[PDB]
Amino acid sequence: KWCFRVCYRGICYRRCRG
Repeated sequence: KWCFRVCYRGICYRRCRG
């Protein structure tokens, strides 16, 4: 349910984990 910004080596995408 929690959606957060995920930055993977400069590549950021917003993912909802639950």
